[PDB]
Amino acid sequence: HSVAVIGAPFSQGQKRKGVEHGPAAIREAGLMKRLSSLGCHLKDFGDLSFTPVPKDDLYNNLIVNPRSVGLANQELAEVVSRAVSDGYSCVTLGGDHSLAIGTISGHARHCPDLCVVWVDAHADINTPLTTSSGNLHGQPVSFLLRELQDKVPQLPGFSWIKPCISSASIVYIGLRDVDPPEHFILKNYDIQYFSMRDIDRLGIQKVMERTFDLLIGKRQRPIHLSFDIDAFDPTLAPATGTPVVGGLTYREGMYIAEEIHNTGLLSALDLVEVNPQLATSEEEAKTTANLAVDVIASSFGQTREG
Amino acid sequence: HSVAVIGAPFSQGQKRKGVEHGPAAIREAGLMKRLSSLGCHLKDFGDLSFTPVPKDDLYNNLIVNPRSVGLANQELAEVVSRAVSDGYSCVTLGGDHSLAIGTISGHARHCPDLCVVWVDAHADINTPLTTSSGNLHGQPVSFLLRELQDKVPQLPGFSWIKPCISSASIVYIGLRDVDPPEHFILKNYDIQYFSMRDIDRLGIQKVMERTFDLLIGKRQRPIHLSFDIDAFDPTLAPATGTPVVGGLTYREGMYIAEEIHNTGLLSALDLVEVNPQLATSEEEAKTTANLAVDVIASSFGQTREG
Amino acid sequence: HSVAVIGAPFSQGQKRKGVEHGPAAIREAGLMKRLSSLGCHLKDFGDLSFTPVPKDDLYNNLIVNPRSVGLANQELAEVVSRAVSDGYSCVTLGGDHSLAIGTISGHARHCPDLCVVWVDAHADINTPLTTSSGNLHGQPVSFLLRELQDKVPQLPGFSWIKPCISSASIVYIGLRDVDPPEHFILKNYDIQYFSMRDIDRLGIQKVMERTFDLLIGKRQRPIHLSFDIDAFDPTLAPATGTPVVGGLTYREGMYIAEEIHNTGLLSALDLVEVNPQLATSEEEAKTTANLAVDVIASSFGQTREG
Ligand SMILES: N[C@@](CCCC[B-](O)(O)O)(C(=O)O)C1CCN(Cc2ccc(Cl)cc2)CC1
Ligand SMILES: N[C@@](CCCC[B-](O)(O)O)(C(=O)O)C1CCN(Cc2ccc(Cl)cc2)CC1
Ligand SMILES: N[C@@](CCCC[B-](O)(O)O)(C(=O)O)C1CCN(Cc2ccc(Cl)cc2)CC1
Ligand SMILES: [Mn+2]
Ligand SMILES: [Mn+2]
Ligand SMILES: [Mn+2]
Ligand SMILES: [Mn+2]
Ligand SMILES: [Mn+2]
Ligand SMILES: [Mn+2]
Repeated sequence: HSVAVIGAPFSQGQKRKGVEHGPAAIREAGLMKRLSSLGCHLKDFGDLSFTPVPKDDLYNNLIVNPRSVGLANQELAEVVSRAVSDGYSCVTLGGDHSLAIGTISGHARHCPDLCVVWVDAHADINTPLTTSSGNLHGQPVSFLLRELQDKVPQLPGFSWIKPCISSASIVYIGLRDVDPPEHFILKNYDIQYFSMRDIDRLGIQKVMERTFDLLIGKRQRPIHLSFDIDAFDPTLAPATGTPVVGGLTYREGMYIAEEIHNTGLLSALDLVEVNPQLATSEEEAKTTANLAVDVIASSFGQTREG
Repeated sequence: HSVAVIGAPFSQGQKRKGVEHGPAAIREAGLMKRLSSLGCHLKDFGDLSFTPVPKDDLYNNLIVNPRSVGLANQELAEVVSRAVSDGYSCVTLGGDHSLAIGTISGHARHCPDLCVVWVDAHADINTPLTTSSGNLHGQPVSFLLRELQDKVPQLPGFSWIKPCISSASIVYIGLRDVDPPEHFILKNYDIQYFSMRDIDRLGIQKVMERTFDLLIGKRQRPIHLSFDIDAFDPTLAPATGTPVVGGLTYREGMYIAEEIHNTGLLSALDLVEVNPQLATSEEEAKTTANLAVDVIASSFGQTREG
Repeated sequence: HSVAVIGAPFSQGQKRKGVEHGPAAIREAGLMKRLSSLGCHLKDFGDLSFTPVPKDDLYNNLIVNPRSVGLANQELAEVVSRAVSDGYSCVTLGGDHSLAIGTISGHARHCPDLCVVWVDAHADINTPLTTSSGNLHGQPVSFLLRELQDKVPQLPGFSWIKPCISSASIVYIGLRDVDPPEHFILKNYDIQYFSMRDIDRLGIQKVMERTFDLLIGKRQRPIHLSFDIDAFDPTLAPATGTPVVGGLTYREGMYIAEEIHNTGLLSALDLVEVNPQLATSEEEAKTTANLAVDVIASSFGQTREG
């Protein structure tokens, strides 16, 4: 079992400085040793340097850094595509969540039947026509879903993207801050999700059962886990750009990762939105990065029973 | 759609200074905008000024401020009754919990078949003969329950109260600090409650299901939600006079409020016992008031899924 | 009902200074009054003074303080035996968890069909041949289980010990930090446990039901509750030597204790590993000691409903 680790220091998917230091903070929290201890054979690609784009003006007076986010994701997809083809399970460290455009596109290139577990306080499914922020980290799913493309206009730097996934192939877990147009999109296309409310009702065990039943109940498929650290309650993960009260507990996050591992199907994992500069202290920064390592390690087989 | 907001800066139901600043703190946390955004048509009655009573001596060498609490509740009942009769759902901001004597009486003046969901760490059902503190905020239910009246002596200032609400018409949620005579009363009159222990066992979904079955399982009834902020764990709501460890989680509180909304029957809501002066910091004060706004907003339709 | 309180300041079962002050901190947090209030007739044995052993060198260049731990446990066992035979339910305040060798041996001396509920983040079942720390507080179960005895070598000071528990007679609750050799031992001897993961899945109510089914499902047996404070999440019990994130909530801890009380079979209780010196503040120390008093009180009948 080989694991590739890729640092993707994206910040241009949003407006708050510092999320580009996420990958280093996660490494400093001891990621590599933890993965080695589980018996992972590791390839560290280091932190990628993405090619900047000159004069990357607003798109339609609203969407920020479209060409930069586009090109960085194109380059990221290439590295992800290569690593999977060489047989690595791919861990990408963020960086803001717009990089899921790149990792999922790269992952899907040769594994078009992949499925997605998107763990997040947010749906990240605004389109360029519904976003109220202009921040691409709140739009990545819209570029990836096949059924939505008639409603997603073409952004500069995005033409290389071929929507690779059906709306029945993504399940959300932990949603509690959803824009009305996203709610419309989720219902209109029958996209399955388990909000914090669904977790309160069902418990995390049944949520995972039903998640896997929806996605792999009929056939084995490579799993893409896109994990936004803000899925966790801000008391546990404060160092992040859009914290929302009432998130996953520590145990719930571990349980999710444990079940991901137990399928035997994890093929790629994003760990995004850790922003050490948004912590009010270095303990808060470190606790967030430490939590990130716990998720990744649990996702690759670390247990709570030895 | 119409919602009335009434500030009741009640402190004489207890002895700790500052709870009378509860309504202002909740307003400053943005209550009105939150209600407006949900589509509530709003009438703000402002903060009431209650008529003082001269020489309001202890009753029986124990019960404090009886006439002041009695008259203030009489005046509050008049305002609530008027607002409910004009078609408003009535939100009352406290202030200590003795004001539920006024809001429930006033509410019942219009809607006599109302039922009550009492969310609280405490039962608040001591009588003047059982109270060990003399504080009327730990007695209000005793003046309201029809089955108890012959064990409830007549206090000065209380003669206007005609308690018409049956013991089968109130359900408690969150109880963990119950005085022995209150335990006796709950058992002797077969009053239903879900303690923190019951929540631990059943989970909050089943608790709400069973609550509504008991209250509205046979017929539709207007619901009075009397929500003591101290139902929440002290970590989440520190700014309150009688905090008790082991309370509701944030998610549990939201879920209760959501189920209240989903009945379509909410006719009045109390949000009581926020005391900004008991916070160790402005942050603890603001988090408590923000939490109060979350409960109220969720009770009137705010969701965690957009 | 009669309860004996025994202070056991031991701290030679591990390497961190200050756990020997655990009993005084628990007493100072109001233990005796809380117990009196429940109707417990109390005998206070005070804090025992254990006979020191000179030149108590490492065993096999690894195991620390063996004769000291051996002798202190012999002396503790005598006191527990005497108290149980004289009709007391026995509360032993620690002190590190190696003293369970003594309390369980003393208890089993005249109640040989006793069963054990071990509430702990850890399995405490390393042997002198598997421990990586040499600390006896992480080995006590190995000296107590009949089935393990041919693989547990003879330590100086330990010859008085006669293993008094079959592997089907102990159930663990709360495990999240288990050494691989301990995991091997647990599976190899089919010792039943409920990890934090099991609690996440089943809920604490089902965990307790199944716990009692296994232990007392066919016959009534005296119950020995060995409660390591570190079973609780570190946010609730920070003053302890080996904290592990993702522990029991406050409510879960109370629920365990309530269910122990509800069997009517509790015969002895250990409350171990409170180390007030490990708190970063006096507040952190007191909250840990207060939590310890809450467990003990709930185990002898304190309720959350009056
Ligand atoms: N839905 C979001 C949040 C996206 C977060 C992206 B992620 O990747 O961390 O899930 C988007 O930008 O599209 C926002 C949309 C609406 N805004 C509301 C808001 C914006 C600014 C302020 Cl000051 C207060 C409130 C915040 C959430
Ligand atoms: N049951 C109470 C508390 C009710 C709180 C009212 B509410 O509205 O906040 O639910 C009452 O005054 O009737 C009290 C009755 C008993 N006392 C016990 C006590 C009093 C003082 C102290 Cl310092 C320590 C303990 C505290 C609770
Ligand atoms: N299993 C333990 C801990 C048992 C704790 C006993 B108790 O009573 O508090 O449950 C043992 O000493 O046997 C240890 C075994 C392994 N070590 C790992 C470790 C040791 C030292 C350091 Cl600095 C970092 C990690 C710590 C736990
Ligand atoms: Mn997010
Ligand atoms: Mn996201
Ligand atoms: Mn209360
Ligand atoms: Mn109250
Ligand atoms: Mn232990
Ligand atoms: Mn332990």
